[PDB]
Formats: sequence, structure tokens, C-alpha cells
Amino acid sequence: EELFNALPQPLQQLSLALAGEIPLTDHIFEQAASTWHVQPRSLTYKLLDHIPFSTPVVVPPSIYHSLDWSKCFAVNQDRVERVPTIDDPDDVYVPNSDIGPLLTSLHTIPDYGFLHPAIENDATTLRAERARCASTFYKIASSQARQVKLDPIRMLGFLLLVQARPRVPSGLVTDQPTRRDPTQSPALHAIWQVMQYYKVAGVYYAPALVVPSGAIWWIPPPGKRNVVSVQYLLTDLINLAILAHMTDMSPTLELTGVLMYLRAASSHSHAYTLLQMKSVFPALSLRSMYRNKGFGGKAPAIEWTEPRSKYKFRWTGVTQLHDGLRPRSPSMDVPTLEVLTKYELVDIGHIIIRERNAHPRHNHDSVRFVRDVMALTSGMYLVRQPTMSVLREYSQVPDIKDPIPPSAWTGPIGNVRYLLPSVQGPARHLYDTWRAAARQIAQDPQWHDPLNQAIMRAQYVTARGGSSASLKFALKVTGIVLPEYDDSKVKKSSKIYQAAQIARIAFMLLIAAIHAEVTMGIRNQVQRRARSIMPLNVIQQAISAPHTLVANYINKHMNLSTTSGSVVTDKVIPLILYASTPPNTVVNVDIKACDASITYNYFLSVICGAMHEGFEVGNADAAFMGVPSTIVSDRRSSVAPYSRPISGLQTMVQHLADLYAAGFRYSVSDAFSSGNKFSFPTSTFPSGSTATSTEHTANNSTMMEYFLNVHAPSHVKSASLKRILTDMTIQRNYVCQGDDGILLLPHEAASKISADDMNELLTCLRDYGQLFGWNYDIDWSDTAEYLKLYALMGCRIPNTSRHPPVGKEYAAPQTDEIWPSLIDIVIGHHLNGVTDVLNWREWLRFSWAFACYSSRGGYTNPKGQSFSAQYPWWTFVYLGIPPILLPGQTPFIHSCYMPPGDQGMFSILNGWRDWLISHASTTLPPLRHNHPVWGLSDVPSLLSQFGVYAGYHAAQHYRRPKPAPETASSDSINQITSDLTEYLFYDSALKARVMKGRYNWERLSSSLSLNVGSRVPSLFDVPGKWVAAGRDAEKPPPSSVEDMFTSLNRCIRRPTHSFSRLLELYLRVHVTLGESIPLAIDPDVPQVAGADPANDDHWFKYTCLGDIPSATRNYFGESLFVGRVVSGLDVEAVDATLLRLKILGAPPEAFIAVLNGIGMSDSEAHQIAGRISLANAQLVQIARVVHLSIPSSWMTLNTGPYIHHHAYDFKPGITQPSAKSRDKSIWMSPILKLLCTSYAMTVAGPVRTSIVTEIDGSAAALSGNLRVWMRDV
Amino acid sequence: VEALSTLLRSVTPLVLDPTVLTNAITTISESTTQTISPISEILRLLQPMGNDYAAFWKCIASWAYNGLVTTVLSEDAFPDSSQSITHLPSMWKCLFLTL
Amino acid sequence: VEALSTLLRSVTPLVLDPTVLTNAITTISESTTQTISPISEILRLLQPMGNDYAAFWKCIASWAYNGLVTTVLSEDAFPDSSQSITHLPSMWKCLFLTL
Amino acid sequence: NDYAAFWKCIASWAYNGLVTTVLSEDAFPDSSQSITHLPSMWKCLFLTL
Amino acid sequence: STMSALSEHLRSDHRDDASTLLATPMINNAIRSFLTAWDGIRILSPDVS
Amino acid sequence: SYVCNVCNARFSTMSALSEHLRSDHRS
Amino acid sequence: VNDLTRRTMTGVMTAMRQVKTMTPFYIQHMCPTELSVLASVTVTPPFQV
Amino acid sequence: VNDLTRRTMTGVMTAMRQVKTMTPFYIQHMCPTELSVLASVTVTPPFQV
Amino acid sequence: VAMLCGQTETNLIPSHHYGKAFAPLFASNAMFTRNQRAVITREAFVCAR
RNA sequence: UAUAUAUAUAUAUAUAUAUAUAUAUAUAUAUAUAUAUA
Ligand SMILES: [Zn+2]
Repeated sequence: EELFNALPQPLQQLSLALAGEIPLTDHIFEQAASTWHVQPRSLTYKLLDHIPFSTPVVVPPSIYHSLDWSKCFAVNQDRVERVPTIDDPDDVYVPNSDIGPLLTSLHTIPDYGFLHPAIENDATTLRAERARCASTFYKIASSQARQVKLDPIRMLGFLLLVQARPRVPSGLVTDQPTRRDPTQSPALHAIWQVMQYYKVAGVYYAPALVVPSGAIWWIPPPGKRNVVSVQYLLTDLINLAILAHMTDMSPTLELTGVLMYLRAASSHSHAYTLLQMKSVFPALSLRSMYRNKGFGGKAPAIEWTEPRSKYKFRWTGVTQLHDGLRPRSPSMDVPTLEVLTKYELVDIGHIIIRERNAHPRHNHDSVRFVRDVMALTSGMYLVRQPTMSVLREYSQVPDIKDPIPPSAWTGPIGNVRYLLPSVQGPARHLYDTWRAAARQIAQDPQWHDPLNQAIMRAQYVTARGGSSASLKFALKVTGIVLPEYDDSKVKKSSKIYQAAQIARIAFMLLIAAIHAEVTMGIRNQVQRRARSIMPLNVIQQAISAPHTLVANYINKHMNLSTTSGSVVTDKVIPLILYASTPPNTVVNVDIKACDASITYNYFLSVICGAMHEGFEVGNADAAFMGVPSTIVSDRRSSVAPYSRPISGLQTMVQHLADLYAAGFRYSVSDAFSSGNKFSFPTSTFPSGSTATSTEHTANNSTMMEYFLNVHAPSHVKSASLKRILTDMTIQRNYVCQGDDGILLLPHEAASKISADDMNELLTCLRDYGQLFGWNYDIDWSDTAEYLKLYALMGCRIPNTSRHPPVGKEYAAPQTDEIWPSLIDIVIGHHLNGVTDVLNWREWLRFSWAFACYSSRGGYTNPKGQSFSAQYPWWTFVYLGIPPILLPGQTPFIHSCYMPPGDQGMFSILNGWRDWLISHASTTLPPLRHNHPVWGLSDVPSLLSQFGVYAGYHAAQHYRRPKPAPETASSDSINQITSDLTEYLFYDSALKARVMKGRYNWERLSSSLSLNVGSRVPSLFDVPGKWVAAGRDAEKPPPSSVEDMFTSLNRCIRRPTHSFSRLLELYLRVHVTLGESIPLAIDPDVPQVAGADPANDDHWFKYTCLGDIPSATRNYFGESLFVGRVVSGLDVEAVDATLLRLKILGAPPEAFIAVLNGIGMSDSEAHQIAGRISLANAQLVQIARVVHLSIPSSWMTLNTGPYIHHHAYDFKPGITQPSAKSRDKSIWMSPILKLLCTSYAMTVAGPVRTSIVTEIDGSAAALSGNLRVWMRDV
Repeated sequence: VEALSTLLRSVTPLVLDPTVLTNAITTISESTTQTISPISEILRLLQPMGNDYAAFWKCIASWAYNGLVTTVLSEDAFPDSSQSITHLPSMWKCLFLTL
Repeated sequence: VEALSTLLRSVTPLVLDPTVLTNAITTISESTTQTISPISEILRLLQPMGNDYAAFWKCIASWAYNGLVTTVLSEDAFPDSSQSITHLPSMWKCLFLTL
Repeated sequence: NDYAAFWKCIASWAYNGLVTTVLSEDAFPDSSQSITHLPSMWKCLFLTL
Repeated sequence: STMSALSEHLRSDHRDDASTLLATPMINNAIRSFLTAWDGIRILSPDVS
Repeated sequence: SYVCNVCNARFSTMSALSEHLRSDHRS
Repeated sequence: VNDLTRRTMTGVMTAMRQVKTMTPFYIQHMCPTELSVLASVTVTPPFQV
Repeated sequence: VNDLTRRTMTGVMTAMRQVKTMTPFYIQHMCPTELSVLASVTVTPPFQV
Repeated sequence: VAMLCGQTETNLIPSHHYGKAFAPLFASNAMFTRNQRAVITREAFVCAR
């Protein structure tokens, strides 16, 4: 491969290491990283010359047809709009224009350019129209290019490097070498052809270059001109090329994707063109697979347990597939082909359909094909001008087909109107439901509990926030002089900052401020319009409390919130799998825009009236959250009007209804556009975070229930449909979360419902939603779409396109981040490639290349010095990336499921133990006195020679700079503290409780001499945590950066030869692997697409353990003792301390002090303390006391039973008696089991039984040291 | 019922405090080598919901209007009919219902 | 046989759930100072070859065609003849056979 | 607010032997159903009236 | 000379050894056990046309 | 296409590879 | 049931039987007075059967 | 067999005998009906001895 | 496991449940085709002999 | 040379899918004729 010869020497070495030829070393690790940072990026394109492509792809010159930008922008009413070219009002995206004329030249790199300083000045100072339009166009065009985790060229360099040389085979019988090869990929050939336009003297000038402040462009010569779309096309091509290789797809499918992108790029508005024909691929493949005759195969047999509210499922065998079970819904070929005819891409459909017809039976190949084809959709984070986005989304109002007549209301109650009893229909149903819930909320001593009140107030504060300026204005307007703490370096717009200002003020004085402006933000998306973030101010968030509370009660006490408890997201996995099984018919539904359709004229007025009436049952004089009862005029009786008191809850409703009727008033201040901030109101619900899911899920459930039980039976025609539609209820037939929803039909007896009845049913539902202005957007394709998860016949399909390898969202014109953060990006990037099942061997190779580039970085003072550093590669091992090849071992023996942290280290060393010991003896002189785990052979020196300690400690170092304090600012720190504590401790009982607990605790901890300095979670530190978070949200000063680099280097250079005490002790255990465990399911049945004999290790791991989490006796430790806690503190810290105390045998008052330290009253403290026992605790619950946790990668596997009865901590016939844990086994055995299973999961291949065989020291010695360490911390 | 209950709780010398009960329960000695500790099972029940036992006052208030409304034991607070007497949580539930 | 079994399994009101048995098992108290736990053994033995639980319907269907085919206990399930009654895993297998 | 059925029945009285009003077949409770199924019970009540 | 040649030798020659310094023969052995279990599955649950 | 590392047998479909792999490779 | 646990269970039940609670006295002697007084205060007089 | 384990074994066996399963009733009363009906449905009539 | 883990709905009425279950299975002439084939088989057999 | 296994090609048979042609039925559009109304 001449390309391998083209690489420079260090990169050739790195490629050899990645191929598994040689063990990786820090030396070559640096040489590769360094040289990448010094050579120009264009050379990566230069590498493409040495690929003899043989693919049938032609790049039409139609691409280079820049449409003039001047006609794509205009300003009216002093705002820069997009003025769409086509008559479609949605063409509001970046056009296809030549950016060239707007460029100057840089002094550093003369070839590339940036915006004219003249243009931006005139747009800023003169507000000149054309200047502003040019600026806006330049800003957004640059931003669209910036939507990548790093420069795409670097990723392309990674792909070439790994693909430059075939990987060496391992000894495994399932290690199939790659079937795909270069010179056959249409993507790379396409990149070659298109890039031929950008060379002048064989130099291959990149069309653009991304920088921290955005992206720069190259000035074209007089002959040529660069269209911004080309850059986007390159990114899509590179992303597709990487994905195709990792997914190992046929070149034909990649060919179709290339043609797909080219056609989109040829026309104007590359983004808009792609967006229009988005769903073509899933419709062609996923929605229509088995609509033929030769159907068959094996399918999972999943059963839903009787208490369906618990969402518990059981795998109970397999089911043979046959024609009677084949999908009933019509295919999707006709509409898709009709759409494709518009863009004359019918060939793509013909190719896809013909290829699809080669999979008549459901098996691994079929789903693998589906996974690959669905991976063809564009992975670009689309971005448009926020001004257009806000103008296009919130300009919608629902259309009600039968409005509530005005005569249907009673007389006013000051603001609200009650609903007349004579009114029926869905509105009546909605009214009663909310009213009933309001009644239940009304009398509930759960509130007025001071602890619960603390939870609600604390829930309102986060590091982020907004609308602070509106807050300061509104209160200053009403004569309220708020405090300030600027010297305490914390952002004013933080929700924390405004909360501190409010602490002292009597609440009712603030009531006028709730009718104030709210700022807004935008977050871009991959396959849809960008999302919206609308953070209310703290006061508004407080007022809306009743709305949330009632919604919560509706959810938690009707359909159990339809999984909106979100305890572990994986509970939806078995649900959709069950929903997609052949015996069941499922329908996917979701509100078209629930945020935009909920409104006051129809919905909120009804809810407000119901809540206000529902609160009538209760003491009319009972203040709630500092809101006192007031007098309101009642005008229900025209003959006898009067005024009566109303409780604080009702007063809240009175104002809340007023606000909703007035409509939200937003203020847009987009930065990408130029000087165009303004404010306009809308009825669109905020819906900026999970706090909105409760309301929409409640209304979603309510309307669905009424439709099923009342509207549909009264209106449908088919008698058979009526027969099956009856005996159906939401609690066992429907789930939802926000707009999203799933509806599944009762099992038709050995049969399926007529599509005719389905059409009748679906039609009526659409009309039902049309009544009150909900577009239901339903579909029926015998698949499962819920929370962006896809299941087909009980097999999960990872939609990889939603996690593009290169793409990353950036919501601001500047990246605003520092170099070390890139490491965390790499770690998160790699995990997705594990969550989604890719070719695990090749994905690992690519990951290391990414890591190598990220391993190095530098910084420069605003005026002064530069700084630099880089990590030894062992860091990434500690961070959770398996090594490819260790010295003395064979490559590719470590599975991706290897746990991060100490566990991964221990497992690696445990396997590597014997070779290290023997090799150290030959190579080095013995150490001077005996070692606990090692002999005299002195492996630690060898590890230092490998730089293991350097990497091990380097990964421990922090990666974000720290802000500095000040003393007059500390007066503000105290002022900030005092007020935060004041806001937290509204009453006095909590303060007395915490103070008593803290005083007793330190007294006990010192006098009993457990230890001193134990940072125990307590409420007094919660404000401190808030303050630190608030100060951290600020951009750090350069001095902090310099401290980081210096500290990091010193930590790297310091010669240390010891791990943490825990890892040192963990090495004392010897673990061995026996035979394979009995299988969970039939290996024939596919469960996750791509986890097949080709991708062996995933296929092994899933097959052995089974995917369905089925903790019938374990419950994965979710039964934490402290169900109710305040924000800021960590439950996982609290229970760990409690168990640690219990193991240490502390006296009960120690528990009492600790519990009282977090607000628990003495009585409940005793009650809680009594529950603490080593028996009822779960394996993971107790094992976490020493930070032994379950890796996130395991959350999709049924590891419970294995850990329970497959990891033998003491097998009688194998273990040495020295390792017998004896009585301490009650808390020793879980630790050993966790270590054992971690090692077993580390190695590749099938899961084997794990057995402790020996502890070098006695088990007693191990337990004693552990108790010491537990007492120390 | 709500009004009367509030009045009752407003004026009463009785104070509900479970500290002595738990103190008298947790002092019972038992082996730590067993796999089930019924003490934990008990204390997992009797969970103080923090409402200061509204049910008790609610039951008392209901008596004044028994001719209009009746208080019933919640269905969920029953032992499942599928269980055996040896299933300890079921037995404790039945005990509480009897009391 | 397969046709009848699948057809039969569609219409029946009976549902199988291993969980109820496991709860009855695990609720048994035991000491932690013993070298062998019968609980773990029987649980390990109790899980079928795969998580199949389909043989039951296969037995029912066979009765309608006993003239054609006869169900027979799987040979591999028999306890090894060389063992003795004190070997607990062998003992459990014998119990399952007679059931 | 139509009540066509009520007037239809009254009108049919004058033309029995030419047109006969009958209770809707699907208004009956399902034969397999049991008395304990309340929605069926209501159907029977309305059917009787 | 190459890791490939070494790996092939390990798979071929030391196919049944149990030395701790070698990993791959054990994993291959485990895979063989895995297959035997797979036979036990379908032997009492075959596939019909 | 797909291939077995022990005998170099080559297969068009993965199902054929699986059945072969499981059944054909075991003084 | 292992007797040790059985011994424990009868123990805790015994402890409950021995707690010197005040409630039973309050029910028999003091609560009726509170009801008798409050019956003249609530906006709705008692309604019993 | 140590009696502690021996006590455990008879305990767990007792637990199994006490489970209120539904299957025995279904076999005696309901399964025959299902067979009797399905006998008229399968493409091949029953063949017994 | 099947013997010991059998359970059903709390208040099942078998006659009702089977009523719904068997409804779609007797909607067509499926059972009669085999009768017709049997007759033709009879005639063919006799003539051939 | 022969046997066995694997791969590829060609021929023949059977099944499934798609396309094209012809016939028949149904729907929609357009033209022409006839009737009726304006
Ligand atoms: Zn082979």
C-alpha cells in the first residue's frame, strides 16, 4: 500500500501500533501527536492522490453555481430576515452562495480570509442594511461549518491512518477480517473528485478551516469562487465514509448515500433540501420489510407481568414466524418513490428496494441490512438564524373545530370562571379530571412539612438561568432595591444570583414582577428543527407550583406517569421490544406540537377553573408558600354578588390564570444576527426542560382516555372494531411522555385486525384531535418509535445517524472551551460507539487515533507566555478505553465492556500478573525486602518504565481551571452565603436541626476518634456548593489556566510508584475464569442489530447474559433509604457513609447526628437508622461503599443473576482456605463478586464463570485493612 | 371532615411521637449471620410519610359525619391473595389491618 | 405438533411467571456461615436450558397425536448413575424428574 | 339536538305493516358478556326502557 | 517475525495448553464449550419449515 | 465474503457461516 | 421459618404489646369531650347514624 | 448432611408445596375444552391411541 | 416451572374468555374444504382400484 | 487417472419478486353523440 509509504515516519509507526503490529509506547505516542499539530491540514487531502479509485461516481459541476446572497436577505421592521427564495415559507436556512467577496486576508496565514472590518463596523455603527445582511450571512454560514467536535480533516486523517494497514488477526476463531476494502468506497472517491476543484499548484487548499471563534475561508482567485455548501458536503461525505466503514456496509448502499448528498448539494439551500427528504431512508427500509410471501424466522417471546404498572417483563422463549404473522400495514414504497421523483432520484429507491427484496426472512442479515441503510441519513447538526426560527415556530396558533361557547361559563370569580354542569364532551372530562386531582392536592399535610418546602425552594436554583435583567428592572420599577454581590465573581443571569437577591423580601411584594419578560435560547438538532429553552425567573417558577403539583399527582396516580419517573431510561427498552413482537399490534402517535397547541383560550382556562374550584375544599384562610389568603369578589349570582376569602393556592391560580391569559412575553437577543433584538408575546408554552413534560403528559393521557372510552365507541362503525375497542384502557394499553406516545392493541385472537378497521380507527382519531386543535401525526407501520428508540420484531435497531462521528452542537458563535475538555469529548464519543453496536475491533482502532491527537495541547497568555503539556497514553486506559496490545500479550483480547477506573486497572493487571512477575525477575535485580503481592521480582519499577503510574495519576488531575477568591468579595461571599442560607432556611426548625446535628457529629467523630475531617454531607454546605457552582460558571482568568498547566506537568513529572490504597489491596486477589455460563436465549434470535457472529464480542456478551433487565430479586439497589432529599447533596454519598458507619459498628447516636445533619427529625432519624442493616442491602448497594459501581456500558445487560449465582467468591474445591472470608463474608462477598465479574467482563469472548482462587494475604488481613481505610475516609 | 380535623389538631394535648416505639424495637438482639432480619422488614413498613399521620385525625373526624361519609381501608394496603402465611411482609400487613 | 402448540398458546388464559416461585424460594432464611447454599444450587438448576418455558405446551399438543409421536424425558436431565443420594444437585434432578 | 329516532318511532306507528322500527343490533350487550360487566348492564337497562 | 505468525502458532500448536502466560487457547476453548451448549438448545427445540 | 479462520471455507450468507462454524469445528 | 427468626418475630410483637402508649386512654376519656365541644363550632353540625 | 442444611432443604421443599399455582385446576377443567375446540381447526384431525 | 408458576386473571370467567378467543376461528368454509377433498379422494380411490 | 470436499461458471426444472405486452372488471380524467334543465 503506497499510501502507507506516503505517511511520515511517526504516523507510520502509529499505524503499525494501531494495526496491532507492536505494543504502543509513550515515545511514538508523542511523535505522532506532535507532528499532527505542526503540519498543515491540507496534506491530509494530499494523501488522497495515492488511492486508485474504481467506483462509478461523477461529481457534476452543478455544485459550483453560487446563488447570490444579496437576494437571500433583507431587513424590515428593523430585523434581518431570510426572505425565502421558493414560495415555501420554510426555506429559512443557509443559502448556497459564494462567500468570497466578503473576505479580507489574514496577516498570519495570507491565503485564508475573514470578514471585512469595514463591513462589521458599518453594520455596527451605521446599521447599514447591506452591511448587516452581509454580517448576518457570514456569521451563520461560519456557525454552520462550526457544528463539529473538531476539524473534519483531522477525522479524515484518522480514518486514513487506521485504514492504511489491515489489522493483525487474533487467535480467536471468530475474528473475521474486514470484508470491505478501500478503492471501493464511493465516498472517498467523491471527496477526491470534488476536491480536485480546490487545487492551484497541487496544494489542495481546504475550502474552510474551523477555529475557536468559528471558521475562516480561503480567498478564491479571480477565476474560481467557493460556495459555502461545498464545505458542508465534505463534512457529510467524511462522516458517511467513517460510518460506512465502521458499520461495514456494502459499497452499493454508500453509493446511494453519495448520490443522495450530491443531489442535495447541487440545489440551493443544501440544508433545506436535505431536510425536505429526510425520512426517505427509514420509510424505504424500516417501515416496509416483510411484505412478501417467503416470510419466516425466529422471534422473541416476551411476556408482560400482571402488575403492568410496574413495567416488568419476562423473556419466555421464542416464537416461530410464518406468513400469518407478517406485517399487515401497507408498505411505504409508493409515497417515497413519488417524493423521490421530484428530485429525480428514483434510481436510489429502485436500488434500495431491489436490495431489500433479498431479505425475505427475519434474521441477523435482515436487521443488519436495516441498520446499515438507516445509517445513511445525513448526520449534520442543522442551524438557521434564530430570528427566523423563533418567528417561524411561535407564529402558530391551534385551530379549534368546536370552541367552548361563551355561554358555557358561570359568572367570574375575579379572574376565573367555573364550567357549567350542563356542558359535556371532552372538555367536561378534562375539567373533572383536573378538578379531582386538585381536590386530592388540596388536603395534603405532605406539604407544610418544612423539609418538603425546602425541597421545592431548592429545586428552583441551578447554575444556569436567565431573565435576570427583566427581574432587576421590574423590581427596581416597583421601588424595590435589590442587593448586589458583583465582587463575588458570579454571573448575574444565573438563577442562583437572582435567588440570593430575593431571600429577604416579603413574597407578596414581588407579585407585580411575575408579569415580566423572559429571555430565550436555542439548541440545534440533528434531524429536526432546533429546540427551545425558555427559563422562567425564580418568582414565576415559584408561582406555577400548583400547576406542577397537580400534574405530578395526575401522572403518579394515573398510568404511573407513563415512565416519566425516568428512574432508569432502560425501562423503555423491554417495553418497545414487547410492543414490536408479532402477537401485538402497535401504533406510534405524538402531538404535532404540544408546546404550541396548549393554550389559554381552550385548554388553560379550563385547567385554571378546575384547579381553582378543586381547591375550594380546604381552609379558606391558609397561606401557602408565603402567599396569604385574600378577599375576592364572587359574581356567580347576578342577584346576590359578594366577596369571600380564598386560600393562598387559589390566589396563586388567580395570578397564574392572569399570566396565561396575558400570554408569555419573550425577548430575543440572537448573537449570530446583527443588532436586531426585540420582544414579542406568544401563547407558546415555555417547555424548556423536563418540568413541562408533566403537564403535557397529563393532558396527553386525559384526552386519549376520553377518546378510547367515550368518543370512539359512539362514533366508529365497524362492529368488530367496537368489540375489540371495548375492554381496553390506558393503564394497560397506552403510554406517553410529553408529546410522544405509544398505543398497543389487545392481542387479536391468533389473528390481526383488518387494515380497513385500522384506517377507520386512525381516521377517527385524527378528527378527534382536530376537534380541540391537536394534530395527532399518527402512523401505523408495525414498528416501535418511543423516545428515539427503534425496535423491529423484538430486536432493537440503533439509529446511528443520530450520533454522527464528526458532528457536535455549538449554540454560540464561539466554542468557548479549553483544550483539556477535548479528552472528555473523546471519552463520550467512544462510548456511543459501544452503546450503538459498531464493529468493536475497528471502532477501537479509530478511537485510539482520536485519543492520540487529543492527548496534546497548549495555551498562550493574552500577552505573555505560552504553555504546553500532553498525557501519557495510559491515562485513556484509566478513563475507560481498552488497550489494543500489551507487551507480551496478543492484540485484541480486551473487550469494550471493560469497566473504567480502578476496576479496569485491576482486571488488566490480574490477567497480566504472571508475565509481569516473571519478566521483571529476568530483567531487573530483586527489590530489597519482601512485598505483599509481588515476590522480590520488583514489577513496580517495570510499570514505571512503562509509565503506568504517570498515566494513572495524570487521569486523576482536574481539567477545568479554578476561579480565585477575594476578601471584600468574601463579604459578598458571606452576603451571598447568608442570603442563600436565608432562602434555604426560611423557617427556624431546619436550622436548629442541622446545627444540632453538626455539633453532635464533630463532637462524636473526634471524641469517639473515628476520624477528623470527614466531609459528611450536610445542609450547611449546600449553599457552599451552590456558590462554587455559580463562580465556576464564569470564564476563568488566564492565571488559573497557567496554574493548571504547571500543576498538571508537575503531577506528570513527580516520580510515584503506588496506586490508590484500594487498588493496592485489590491486587491481592487472584481471580480465574471457568467455562461459559449457560446461554440466556437462542443465539439464532437477533436482539440488537449488528450484535451478530460478525461482530462477535457484542454477540457473545448479549447472548450469554440476555438484554432484558430482569432483576426479579435484586432490584439493582434503587431502594435507597432516604427517598426524600434536598438538591445539591448526593444520595450515593449519604448511603455510602451510612453503610460505612454500620460496618464500622458506630453507636446509634452517630447515625442520629448524621441523619439530623440533613434535616431529618429525631423521630424519623431513629426510624431511618433502624432500617439500616447488612441483610436487606443489595450487592451493588453495599459494594458502592468502596466506590465499586456498575459501568454505564452494562446498563443494557441482565447482569443481576450472574453476579448473584455465577461469581463464586468461595468455591470449596478450588479456593485456597487462606481466602476464606469467614464471618465478615456478609459484607466481604459482594466486594469479591464485583471484582470477579469486572474481570470476567474485561476479556473478550463468551462470558465465563468467575472464581476467586487465592488472596496472597489472608482474607482477614484484607478485611482489616479495608476497615482501616473505611475508618480513615 | 377537613375543617373538623384541622380544629381537632389545633386543640389537643395528645402528641404523636414514635421515638419510644422504635427505641424499644431496635434494642432487640438478633444474630447478624442470618439472611433475613424481620426488624428491617418492620421498620421498612410503618414508614412515616411526614404528614404527621393525617389518617388518624381523618378517621376521628369521620365519626362526626358517619351518616354521610364512611372511611374504608385502602385496597392497596392488603396482602396479596396469592401469598402464603410464611411470606413475612404479607403477615405484617395482615397484622396492621387487624389492629 | 408445532402447529397445534403455537395455536393453543394463542388462545389460552393461562400465563406463566417464574418470579412468584423465586420469591417463595429467596424468602427462606438461612445462615451465611455454611460452605454450600442449597438456595443458590436449586435456583441455578431451576433455570431451563434457554429461558424457553415452551416444552409445557409441547407436551399438551403431543397428547392429540400420541399415535404418531411420543414425548420423552430428555436423556441429559437424568442424574448421573455414579452419584449417590447425598450429592445435592443429583438429588434435585431426581425430584424434578418425578414431578 | 336532533332526536330523530324518537320521532321516527312515533311516525313508524302509523305505518307498521310497511316499516317496522327495531332496536339496533349492535346496541345489545354481547352474548358472551356477563352481568358483572357494568357497561353491558347499562346497555340492558337502556334497552329495556 | 510477526505477531500474525506467533498468533497462528499459538492457536495451532498450543491448542490445549493451560499455561497462564497464554490467553487465546483458553478463550477458544470456552467458545467450543459455548457451541456445545448451543447444540443442547436446538436438540430439544428444532426448526420447522 | 464471510470466511472461517480454521478451514478457510467461504460463505455468501451469515446464517450458513453460523451453522457451519458451530457444527464443523470442534498406548 | 427458621426458629431464630421466629424467636425474633415473637419478640418484636411482644415489645409492641408492652409500649406504654397514651392513645387508648385519650380515646376513652378525652377525645369525646373535644368532639362534644367542637360540634357547636363547625359551620355544619354533626350528622350521624 | 449437616442438619442446618437439612433443615433448609425440607424448608424450601415445603415452600414449593405451598405455592397456590393455577395450573392443576386448568389441566382438569379448562385445557380439555381448548383441545376439543381446536381439534376441529387443525388441518390434520387428532390421531390418538 | 410451568406446573408451579401457573396463574390467571383475578376474576376470570372462562366461558366469556373463550367466547372472545374462538370468535374469529369459525368465520369461513375452511373446515369444509377437507370434506370435499375427502369425497374426491374416495371416488378417485374406488375408480383406480 | 479416480474418489470426496469447497468455490465459480453454464444449462434445465421449481418457487418468489419486478418490469413490459394482451384480455376482463372497477375507478378517475378527456373527447364525441343523445336526452333533460337553465
Ligand atoms: Zn470453517
